[PDB]
Amino acid sequence: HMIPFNAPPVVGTELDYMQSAMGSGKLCGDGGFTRRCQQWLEQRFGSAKVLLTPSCTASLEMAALLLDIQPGDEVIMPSYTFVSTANAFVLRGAKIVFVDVRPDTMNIDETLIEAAITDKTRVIVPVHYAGVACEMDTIMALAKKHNLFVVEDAAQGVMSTYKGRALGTIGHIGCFSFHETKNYTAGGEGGATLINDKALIERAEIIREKGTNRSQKYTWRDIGSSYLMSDLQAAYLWAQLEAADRINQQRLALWQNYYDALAPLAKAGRIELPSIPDGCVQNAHMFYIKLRDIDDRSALINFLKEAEIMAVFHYIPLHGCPAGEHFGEFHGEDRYTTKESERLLRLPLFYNLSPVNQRTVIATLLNYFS
Amino acid sequence: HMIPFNAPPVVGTELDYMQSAMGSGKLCGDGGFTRRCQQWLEQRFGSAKVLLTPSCTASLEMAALLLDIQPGDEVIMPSYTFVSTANAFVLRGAKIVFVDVRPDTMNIDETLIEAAITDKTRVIVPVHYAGVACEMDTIMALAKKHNLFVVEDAAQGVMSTYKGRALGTIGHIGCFSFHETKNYTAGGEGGATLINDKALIERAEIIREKGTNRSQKYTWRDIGSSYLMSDLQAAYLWAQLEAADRINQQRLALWQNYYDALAPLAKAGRIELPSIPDGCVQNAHMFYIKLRDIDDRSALINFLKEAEIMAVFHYIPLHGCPAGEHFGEFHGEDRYTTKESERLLRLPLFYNLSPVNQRTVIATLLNYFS
Ligand SMILES: Cc1ncc(COP(=O)(O)O)c(/C=N/[C@@H]2[C@H](O)[C@@H](O)[C@@H](OP(=O)(O)OP(=O)(O)OC[C@H]3O[C@@H](n4cc(C)c(=O)[nH]c4=O)C[C@@H]3O)O[C@@H]2C)c1O
Ligand SMILES: Cc1ncc(COP(=O)(O)O)c(/C=N/[C@@H]2[C@H](O)[C@@H](O)[C@@H](OP(=O)(O)OP(=O)(O)OC[C@H]3O[C@@H](n4cc(C)c(=O)[nH]c4=O)C[C@@H]3O)O[C@@H]2C)c1O
Repeated sequence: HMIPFNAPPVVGTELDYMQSAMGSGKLCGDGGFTRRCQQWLEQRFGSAKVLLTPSCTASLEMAALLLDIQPGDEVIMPSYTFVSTANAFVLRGAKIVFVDVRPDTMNIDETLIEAAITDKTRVIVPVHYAGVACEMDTIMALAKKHNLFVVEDAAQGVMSTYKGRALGTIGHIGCFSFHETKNYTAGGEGGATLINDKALIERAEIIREKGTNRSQKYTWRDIGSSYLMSDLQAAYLWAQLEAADRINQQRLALWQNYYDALAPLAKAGRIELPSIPDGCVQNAHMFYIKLRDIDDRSALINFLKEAEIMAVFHYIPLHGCPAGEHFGEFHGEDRYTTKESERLLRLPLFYNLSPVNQRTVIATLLNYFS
Repeated sequence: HMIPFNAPPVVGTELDYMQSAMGSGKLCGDGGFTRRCQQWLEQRFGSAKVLLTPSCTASLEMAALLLDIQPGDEVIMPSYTFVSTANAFVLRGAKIVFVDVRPDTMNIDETLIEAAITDKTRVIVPVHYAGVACEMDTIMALAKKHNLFVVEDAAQGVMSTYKGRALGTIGHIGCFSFHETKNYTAGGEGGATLINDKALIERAEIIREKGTNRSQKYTWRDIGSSYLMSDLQAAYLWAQLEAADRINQQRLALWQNYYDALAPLAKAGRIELPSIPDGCVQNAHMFYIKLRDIDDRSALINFLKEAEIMAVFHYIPLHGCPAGEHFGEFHGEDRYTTKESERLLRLPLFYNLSPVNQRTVIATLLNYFS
């Protein structure tokens, strides 16, 4: 019926690898395919240790756990992000300090961060929105200056780079998602924790396995959780990593079709297209546009629904939310976060999106704008 | 080469159900197979709300979250259990209070619980060891008298009952595991939270969905996590639930082979076999035997290894573990927990264990004992 906003990536090989996993008699976490995926991720992206988890949320929770977040500790992050980015730390008793976005990338504004730092700050968590890297050199410098840890929420950033560097690998800890909505999926749910700070590796491994030294009599040695994805899901993921470049190249092609078709409307000021800072290489996770305001956006959404095409808005700013006024505080003026969140619209974009269907989406779009 | 202690259940239909899930274009949590599994569990076992999670550990954590565990709260549980039963509550700041097991079932001794209660106590979490029920009528009466929640750790108990009631459906909250070592697996990892106290359902659903509302704009409404298993895993589990009785019956037959073969050695006092209290219906999750002591057990373990047969001990008592001395306290005397844990040996038992290999195992056992 409808052209969907998203469909999980399907390469065609997942079933064979999964079959193989089932044949091996090991399906729980940390099996052969889990290990191969971690190896793949470690070597290709350049991280000392990668650990596959049930979700990026779990990886984020794990980072907070690793960094020993205490009640009262302050964690700086955008208000324009997914709930999990905040919950992971609130779960540890953190106070969330929100910082406004830069409107060009919808990323945390690296220039507004230092002003929000206090003697209580212990972590900053940049979010690489749409797989477009935050201004990390600046952010890493600030963090060295104020003795802060950096946890990358690189959920959307698998295959993206910043100045040649793989996203998720530039901070003490990085986090990936393999949710069905991402560029790569582990059978529908999944994440990875990237432990880039070598000093944290020992404990990371222990808390991943329920606080035991299972990777080694094993016994209760620390807090932890079951931060393992099934090896069945890892087999699925392994199939997709085998096609990492094929998927990425196709998504980028689709992304550029959108850009080429909508560029004239942008040069006329009717809309805005995404910005990709110099030195940042994206992975085409998302193609968003900015309408004039929420009414403009709502009208387009309805026009597209009439055309059996599903387009979608994204984050509701966390700080304005019930839990957000309670668990956090917005530092400075909300100049862009709420406004920009209300004009941002995401277009159908996924690996298996047919050329004919993308043309349909595009023709319908060019129709709305006149 | 070796006859293993365990192999994940393979029914033969899992591939087809998973193909269907992949064919549907929905693989993330809370898709069709997740809903069907929850329906099956709710109706067959009689629980108001069942929610599939990435692990029993996740379910235990969710339970701790639901019950609003605060730092200083005391939670009573056996020391003879898996680390997660404790970690889930320690994560919330609970102090763990350990109570000795009754040796016949290795379950928490229901008569030793009240002596451990203080004004700080808020939860007791009985563990149904080997899928054999704790003395639940007594424990629930006890908990009602003192206004305590009961969280069942029923990880090993899918298909077991207590006086006609499905294990996991009795306490305010129950927890299942669908890990590869269990009787039913969701592709290697998985769990379920059973919300039997209807009053907890509303919040349960919100916590489960990253602290948001799925009346489906949605927004940040509470703390929570990503307590979703992928629908791919749910498809696998659904296949296994379709063969729930066949699997259970096959395990029970294998179990009885062990009991029948080893009974004479037990009547001679050389070993002890498991006890199943009246009113308890087990699910043949495990067949353990008790040797005279740890040296006897090690000798038998090595003898079997020689025979290319893998037999295995189980929990190391949490109260004696590094983390356990720090996060918890053993109330009273350790009369049975440590002693009994050291003579207990678990025998190869899994759905796809061939009769010929079981005969080999039994024969090797009868050989060791003379
Ligand atoms: C930085 C960051 N950190 C962490 C994680 C977590 O990773 P893990 O899951 O692996 O643990 C993520 C991933 N989030 C993705 C999607 O980006 C997210 O949008 C949402 O996707 P959905 O399943 O809901 O479907 P959809 O088509 O993306 O939208 C469907 C409708 O929901 C409306 N909506 C949406 C949002 C977001 C919101 O706030 N408020 C809101 O009303 C818009 C639509 O009409 O959930 C996913 C996991 C992340 O980006
Ligand atoms: C009440 C309860 N609550 C919660 C949960 C968690 O649920 P989820 O996983 O679903 O999230 C569980 C599940 N536990 C099972 C198994 O019961 C458990 O044995 C263990 O199994 P393994 O994967 O490790 O393999 P194995 O063959 O069972 O043993 C392997 C060797 O390790 C040695 N060993 C073992 C233990 C236990 C220990 O402490 N110390 C130790 O040195 C014994 C062997 O030689 O872990 C599983 C998840 C549970 O029972």
